[PDB]
Amino acid sequence: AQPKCNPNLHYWTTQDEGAAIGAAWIPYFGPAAEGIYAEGLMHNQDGLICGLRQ
Repeated sequence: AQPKCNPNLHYWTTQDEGAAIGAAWIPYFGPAAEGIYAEGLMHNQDGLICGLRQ
């Protein structure tokens, strides 16, 4: 399992939910603020994740 180094990713199952990609030059406010910002608490996270451990 992971080494417990993820940010939040509590709104998206787990997969990179805005973990720097945007999948449409939109990682800026794509799945990070495409209505997500409404979270106004933390759901607007990114999703760094070490990937395994580093």
